[PDB]
Amino acid sequence: SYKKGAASNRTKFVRSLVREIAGLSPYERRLIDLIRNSGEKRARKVAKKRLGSFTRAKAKVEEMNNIIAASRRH
Amino acid sequence: KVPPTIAQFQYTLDRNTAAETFKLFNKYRPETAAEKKERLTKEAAAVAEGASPKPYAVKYGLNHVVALIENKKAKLVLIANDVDPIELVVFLPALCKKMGVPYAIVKGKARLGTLVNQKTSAVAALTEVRAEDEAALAKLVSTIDANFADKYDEVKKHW
Amino acid sequence: EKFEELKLSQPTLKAIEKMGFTTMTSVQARTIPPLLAGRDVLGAAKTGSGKTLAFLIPAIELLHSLKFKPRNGTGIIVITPTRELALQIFGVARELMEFHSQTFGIVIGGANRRQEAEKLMKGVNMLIATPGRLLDHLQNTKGFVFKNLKALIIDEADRILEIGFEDEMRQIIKILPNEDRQSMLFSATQTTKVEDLARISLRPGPLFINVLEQGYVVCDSDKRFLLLFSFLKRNQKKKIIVFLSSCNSVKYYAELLNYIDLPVLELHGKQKQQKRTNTFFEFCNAERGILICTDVAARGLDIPAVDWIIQFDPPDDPRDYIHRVGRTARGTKGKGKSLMFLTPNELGFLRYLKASKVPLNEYEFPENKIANVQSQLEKLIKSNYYLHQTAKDGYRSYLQAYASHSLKTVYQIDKLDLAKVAKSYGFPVPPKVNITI
Amino acid sequence: GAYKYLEELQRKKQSDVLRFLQRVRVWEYRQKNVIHRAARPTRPDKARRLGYKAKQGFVIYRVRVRRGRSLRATAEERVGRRAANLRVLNSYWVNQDSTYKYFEVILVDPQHKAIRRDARYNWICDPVHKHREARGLTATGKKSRGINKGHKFNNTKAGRRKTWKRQNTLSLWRYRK
Amino acid sequence: MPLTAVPEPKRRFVPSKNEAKRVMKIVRAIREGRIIPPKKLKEMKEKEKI
RNA sequence: CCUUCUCAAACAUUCUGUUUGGUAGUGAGUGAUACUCUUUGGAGUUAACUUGAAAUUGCCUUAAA
RNA sequence: GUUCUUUGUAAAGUGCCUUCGAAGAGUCGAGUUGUUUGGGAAUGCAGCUCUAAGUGGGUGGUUCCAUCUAAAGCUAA
RNA sequence: CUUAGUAACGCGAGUGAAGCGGCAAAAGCUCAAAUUUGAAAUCUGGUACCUUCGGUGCCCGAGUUGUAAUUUGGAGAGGG
Repeated sequence: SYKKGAASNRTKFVRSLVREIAGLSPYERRLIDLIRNSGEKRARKVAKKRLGSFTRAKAKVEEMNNIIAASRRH
Repeated sequence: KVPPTIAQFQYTLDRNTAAETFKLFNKYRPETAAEKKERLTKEAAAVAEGASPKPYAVKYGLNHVVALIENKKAKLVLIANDVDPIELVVFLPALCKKMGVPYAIVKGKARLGTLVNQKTSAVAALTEVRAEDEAALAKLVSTIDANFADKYDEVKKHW
Repeated sequence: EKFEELKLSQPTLKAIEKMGFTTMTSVQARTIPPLLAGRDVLGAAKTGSGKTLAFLIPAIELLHSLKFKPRNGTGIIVITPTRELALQIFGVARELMEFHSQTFGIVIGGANRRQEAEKLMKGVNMLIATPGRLLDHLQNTKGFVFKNLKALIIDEADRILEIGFEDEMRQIIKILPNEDRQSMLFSATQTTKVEDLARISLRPGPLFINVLEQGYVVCDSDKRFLLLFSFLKRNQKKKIIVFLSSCNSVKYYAELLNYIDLPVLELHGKQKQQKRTNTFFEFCNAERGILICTDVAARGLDIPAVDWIIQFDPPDDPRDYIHRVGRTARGTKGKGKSLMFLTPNELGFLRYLKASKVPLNEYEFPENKIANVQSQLEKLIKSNYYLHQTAKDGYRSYLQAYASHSLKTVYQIDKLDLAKVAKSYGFPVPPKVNITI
Repeated sequence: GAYKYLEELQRKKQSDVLRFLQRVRVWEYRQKNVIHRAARPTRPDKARRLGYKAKQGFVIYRVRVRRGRSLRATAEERVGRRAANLRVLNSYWVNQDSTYKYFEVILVDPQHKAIRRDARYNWICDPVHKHREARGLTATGKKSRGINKGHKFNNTKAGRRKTWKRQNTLSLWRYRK
Repeated sequence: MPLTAVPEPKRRFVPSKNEAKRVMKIVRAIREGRIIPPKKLKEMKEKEKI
């Protein structure tokens, strides 16, 4: 590899700001509601159905969990 | 209704604070085309027959202002509340808050453009100020903070 | 003996002459011939006793004997516990190779990973790297040509073990080849674990060679520089030596003090060896002045009869700094007072000081009286590009040294206030530093 | 650069802010005609990377097409036919509706002296680039033609018509092989 | 801390070079008898208008 | 949201030397022991230092409409 | 070739040392309904419910490796 | 041209490619993305002249919701 590159933390900062300002999509809202009430076992199925890729569903679930942790723990 | 990010604007500064801010900004009007042209012609004439300090002006370019922010160089930022592509300015208040740079929302982009010899200026920010106005700049920053962050602490809430 | 009595190449001899050292030291005289012969050697030579050049010269001789292109292999690898030691060794190598045509580089923790990877890909025949980043570069960087490791030397194995890189050292030994690799090492002392590490690395039977009040001031991070400047101004006409944790910071401070119209002398590894020796001799024989020096530079360097010893920055070797005062008091006609600057978050060092049980005194200063040159410094930095760049480089070096300090329990980057440090350096806006916080 | 923030924000098209903006802008557009002049694009981040320049000679148009030939290609053809003197450069999606889909199209006026004297953009003035959307030379047109490098487009690498001529032509030389 | 270091260029700490280029261009134009200096324009207009 | 009491003479006229006059202030707080004073109650003087212009009560009409 | 102009602390190229170091979203993709091929992995194209990440993604052969960096455009033979 | 009437499909009738190899010709580049901010330095149009497929001075407007320098990973940029 010669051009894979890294985030440099600028893309990270911009993406975090965009995630905070934009809010949560209705499907994202349902996913977080299921996580906070049902759990991963129920949220991952919905994520896969909405997306169709298991890896993408797992990544979205992890992102939602991180957002919930950053929000409720402050 | 509108989401919390929308309606954050339109909660502008009061009459007195906005008037004071515009009065301060009017002391740093960037030289227009004619003024710069005449200054350059005078300099050329002086050079023809045979050390100034850094000029002070208000930074207003949207890209330029955004570049100034996120580097903590900017001290005051003015944001227009009537930008037709709202997406160009939705992120500015939150970015300024994250960076800690004081910011304010003023009524009308044409008002910002007038103080910078432009038809419409999306934003207007100050980076460096003269020592004489440094105390005035700090006082205006404190007044803006008190009247915006505390008075409108709920601006980011209640849709 | 002298360097002229050895089979040294013409460029190497010219570089040695440029250094200004013509008489071989005892450790050098005892280690250079065996090293040239290729026999593995380990010893307990004290730091700063010239062993660095002692084992660097054989490496350059081997490189000049092989005469392989930079793309061919990686040549020599040097491992040092601390970033400052790596910088000093790289400076010495560059000074020696000025005449030589071979390539050299560094791999320092907290530095630009992409730049180091590019340099390694280009090919480095004399690499000095800390084990922590050396392991990462060996493992997660394609194109590395470490397969051609011809020699390997370890400096200050005891410090490396103490820091906690013993597992890293074992991993490096496992990864690196051992067919044609000649292994050596040097350190101030050697423990049982160090002996085991040497046995693991050193392939053959290695050759063995052997040869006051603790005044401190608690000051804010922002006001430390102003307090030091006031102390220097009011202590003029005396002799003072200031210890720092970065050569770039020392250079920036010396330049700033010179610009503020007060004579000051600098003593850092980045300075030329001839210039370094000339400045040291001038300071020793002047009887009046202020010397700004790095910890590694003065680690083994002679200490003249100086009135003050100021440890402005946290010591690179806490044990050595703690034990120095006992010998320093005896080695000077007038017992030189020891001064140390401690951040309020750095009070943990008081625990180690008490453990030492040496006499201590807490000096105090009034906040009302201070140099009050913050505005002038800020204006000068904002107006002068060279001074701004030097200050930024010094701040970056200081932050990097702080992040790499072994005593993590006492020194932590998180507890530091970046805004106050930047203000002390004269930057209202703290410049970004790639610190793994 | 503010463009990065806008590009990142545009990704979350399902966000509350963008969800509200979609309905507001679609309601505003429905009042106007099918094709109308746009003072400036509503998505500067996409337009700038799509060759848009804030200078005289660049024209941005908004066109409405009924939801289900690709819709983008149909919109480009519709805008080009009305604006014959203009040249279609590219297009992008801006909004959608249950009954209509909205796209913003960028056009360049080759007649303007600014474009003619601009080396970076004077190439469009060549007559070969007349009615690019009609011949499917735009980004959407090329995509609809399946012109790409890879085994995925080997059977349609150079169109679906020249292959018939290639395979149905009996090549004969002066000296038979 | 900011986002990107981006070491500052010398032009920020140095007088503008574009302004110097424009001044030199105006000097060349004046030397070539192409641009009338403002003082010369004022002198000519003072005689004129009467 | 206005700006701040930017010099007057006699001699000498070496083109500036001698003498005189004109200077009534943001507040609060901390603080190093001498001057007198009237006898009592403190009235004026005397080192030094912090401050976001900070602060909780000493018994005439055209900058018109 | 002949020349008149050059202009200014102006521009460009190489090696070394230091500090930084940004890549195209209703887009890929999945689902579904039609078209195309003699194409077995309908690839490709067409309507639409859905719609992602940046040490990431696509294309392949093997429990890892090989190549490239799509969602922008110009170019005579 | 060859691969080749081969792979593949239909497994009948028939349809039917592509890498490699040789030949003809070979030129690579232009944007987006990181601040010129110690000076929108960019450009359309009108006017007076000249050495007119255009050039200069002036004027007006477009542009700061981005026209002027550099760069497309083959990297690239700020300094010595």
